[PDB]
Amino acid sequence: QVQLQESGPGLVKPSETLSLTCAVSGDSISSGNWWTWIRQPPGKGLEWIGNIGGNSGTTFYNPSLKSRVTISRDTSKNQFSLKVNSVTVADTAVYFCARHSSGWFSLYGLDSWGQGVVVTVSSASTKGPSVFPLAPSSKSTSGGTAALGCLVKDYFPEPVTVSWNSGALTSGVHTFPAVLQSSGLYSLSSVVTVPSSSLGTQTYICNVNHKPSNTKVDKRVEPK
Amino acid sequence: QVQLQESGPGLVKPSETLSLTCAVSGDSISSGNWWTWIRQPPGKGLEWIGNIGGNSGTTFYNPSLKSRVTISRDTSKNQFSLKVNSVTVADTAVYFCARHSSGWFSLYGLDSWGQGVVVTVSSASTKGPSVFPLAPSSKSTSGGTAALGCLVKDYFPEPVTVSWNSGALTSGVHTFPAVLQSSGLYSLSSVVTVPSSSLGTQTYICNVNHKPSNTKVDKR
Amino acid sequence: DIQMTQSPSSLSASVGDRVTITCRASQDITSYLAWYQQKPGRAPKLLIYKTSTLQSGVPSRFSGSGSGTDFTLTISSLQPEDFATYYCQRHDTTPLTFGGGTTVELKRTVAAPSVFIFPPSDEQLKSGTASVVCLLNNFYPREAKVQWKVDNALQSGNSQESVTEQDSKDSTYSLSSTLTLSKADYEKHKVYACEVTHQGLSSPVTKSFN
Amino acid sequence: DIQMTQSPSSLSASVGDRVTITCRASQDITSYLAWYQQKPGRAPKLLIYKTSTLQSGVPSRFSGSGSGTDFTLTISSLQPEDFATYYCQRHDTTPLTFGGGTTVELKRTVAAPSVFIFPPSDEQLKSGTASVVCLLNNFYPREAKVQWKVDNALQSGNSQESVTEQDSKDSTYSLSSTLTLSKADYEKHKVYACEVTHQGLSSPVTKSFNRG
Amino acid sequence: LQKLNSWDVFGNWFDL
Amino acid sequence: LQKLNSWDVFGNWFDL
Repeated sequence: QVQLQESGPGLVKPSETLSLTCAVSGDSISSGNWWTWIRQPPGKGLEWIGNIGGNSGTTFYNPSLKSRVTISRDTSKNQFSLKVNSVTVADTAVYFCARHSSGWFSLYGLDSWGQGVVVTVSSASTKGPSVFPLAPSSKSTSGGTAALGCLVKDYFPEPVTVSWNSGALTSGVHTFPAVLQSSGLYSLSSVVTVPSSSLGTQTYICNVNHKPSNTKVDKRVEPK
Repeated sequence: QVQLQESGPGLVKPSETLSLTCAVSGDSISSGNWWTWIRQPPGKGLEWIGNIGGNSGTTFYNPSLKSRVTISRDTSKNQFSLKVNSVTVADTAVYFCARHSSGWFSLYGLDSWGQGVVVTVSSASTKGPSVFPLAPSSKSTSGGTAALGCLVKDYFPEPVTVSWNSGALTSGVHTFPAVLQSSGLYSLSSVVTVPSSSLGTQTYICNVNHKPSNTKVDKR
Repeated sequence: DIQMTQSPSSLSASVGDRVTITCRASQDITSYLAWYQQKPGRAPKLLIYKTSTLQSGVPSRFSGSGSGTDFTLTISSLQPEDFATYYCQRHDTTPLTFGGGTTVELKRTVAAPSVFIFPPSDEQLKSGTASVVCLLNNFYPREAKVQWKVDNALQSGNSQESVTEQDSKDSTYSLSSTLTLSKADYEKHKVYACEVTHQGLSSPVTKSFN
Repeated sequence: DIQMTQSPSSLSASVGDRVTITCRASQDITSYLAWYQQKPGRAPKLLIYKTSTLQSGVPSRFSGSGSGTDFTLTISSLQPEDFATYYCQRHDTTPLTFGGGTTVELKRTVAAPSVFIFPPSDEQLKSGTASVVCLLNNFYPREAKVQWKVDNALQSGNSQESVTEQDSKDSTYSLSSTLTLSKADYEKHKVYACEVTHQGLSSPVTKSFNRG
Repeated sequence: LQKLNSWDVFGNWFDL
Repeated sequence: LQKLNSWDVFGNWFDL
């Protein structure tokens, strides 16, 4: 009966102005609901930014951000927007827009959310990923199981999708989250465990896709 | 009985966020009046920035600036505010806050204004003025009379007041508008024409006052 | 995106003369136009709204007229305090654009300027800068052309000039032009001239020193 | 302003157990508290509002309690689809602050990690960087300590590490610890080791290699 | 959406 | 810096 959808740039630069928009369907913007903006940094909890009344037009913000935040509304298009001026690198997060249901004299809860929108604040430019092989050997052999992988290093922005054998291999694979190096570039590793006998018979290739730069790379992983 | 008063920093730097406030007395913010912000660059006409409905809460802006402007309201303190993000050097102007009265279905006019608030956008820092005398010569003596003055130069930001002999001399003085040089600083000239015979009995001293730097200079 | 214009950009008339300023909008705005009066350095004063509805307390001599894309503010028997800049404003729908503004003068006898020239002082010379000032005192009309000539060399872009208001007593003007150079480029040359051209000059008048 | 703390910051329990999370404020907020559930990478799901009023469509086993500055979310007979992160929220007056969050695990038999070490690749060395990757496959619990010793030199500040979520099948984790160096520093030493200490290891497990 | 219509003025004239 | 009160939750419920 209500469905929200974020929209806006997934990448802004430090000190610039961020502008996001949340479209609403199935209900009216001009109503007794409080349209709220939420954000969650990568790997952290939720942080209530601010909300706005559909009919009153008044706003409320997080006291730690009231100077840099601005909430708005557009009745005709069934939308409400959020602007964050003088952004900093520490604002990279997933920004949710939700409907804060309300009662006659008592607020209720955020019963309808949007899928969210990732937004990164970084000075680094879009740089395609460098893929290096992590070959199996006696060092990476515990028991009868051997482990290999691919090192996706120095790339920007997130995300990168990694498959093995062109999506044929899915059992035993562990693709790790990416860490933002001091260089402003991300880095991750995708490994796969296979029987030691498979090393001499079967072929293994990791398929990396980084569409932010239209990069598609495939890397064979061979012993020695 | 309406009365509006502007307040806020009289000086911001480029790219920073400008914020200004307008206190209202004699009327309620939550009313049918559309409270408005007007700016007027130095030596140019009026420019309508934006307004906001005291009750509807909806905002309207100038299409050439909608991306940088934010207007808000505060029902408790009887105030409304303006925010201009990513300010540029070309935004130096006097910012008025006015009450755009409203009828039942149409708008009237801005019948109540504030005195205004000057806000300069520049990277220069405060400086006290250098006072130099502009002495008369054979070219500044049209037979009778004799013109002199003081060149208040290299100071920032405006304004600067100039008095002669503690304000005793007043007839025939012309203080010209200050010019913003390529150096970012200001400079002006204040002259006064007097009888050539007055040089032997009266004394001429210009008293400059630049409060932004807490400076008081006197230079014969 | 209405492009409102006013005409004339400036004019001059004396006490008693009826004046008529025009305002034009690139599209129709019915009878929703507002006129304002702004003194030098003061916030505007609401004069008229609704094409010709006189704001309470405004003199009767202020009158409005027109409709659609053409309007007119008329001041019968112009008074002294009516000197000011006047703006027209769309007041029906956004962006409520203001007009370019029309300035009103006070005609007076064509007076010649008292032209003075002031050299840099001993102090500023110690500071490494040379600012030569040229003064024009009490003249009319406001139009005046000043050109600097350092040893018969016309200047451009390295000098600035500022003009005063109409003196509240004799309704004359004053202009100050300052040519600023490094003390190096200054002491090299020896003769400095300030050339003034005005409606009351058959040929330019030069005022120079050494 | 308001400070909302949840406790325990994370706990592990098996299906069928009665689970309880606590959320405390720094000031009174009457019966206005909302609970949310968040799956990995997904938006939260409104569970409860008004302390204990259950949102429509939420199972009965979810129950809220408490008043003032001490609230409780209880799940009777925990189910598999309930393992997630749970947040509380003040919903009476601004700034409607969210709690710190509580993650719920699936308690499982202790499984020691499979330790693998990978030396730097020749392509990367040609590029001027050396990245020694150390892997720890499928291990429960999540608490595992990794150390880097280059020529028996304890390392610090030169390594990054990343962990996965609970595997949907074997409820085990996997950890990756990449040690990055300059090709100069890397070639200036001989033995590189990756020492692990975990609950399932009677003694630390080292996985080293010689540069030559 | 520049908008601004007489009805928005009517809305700006009433509040609870 | 006023706080949301029940009247703000009611005045915005049916208005404009």
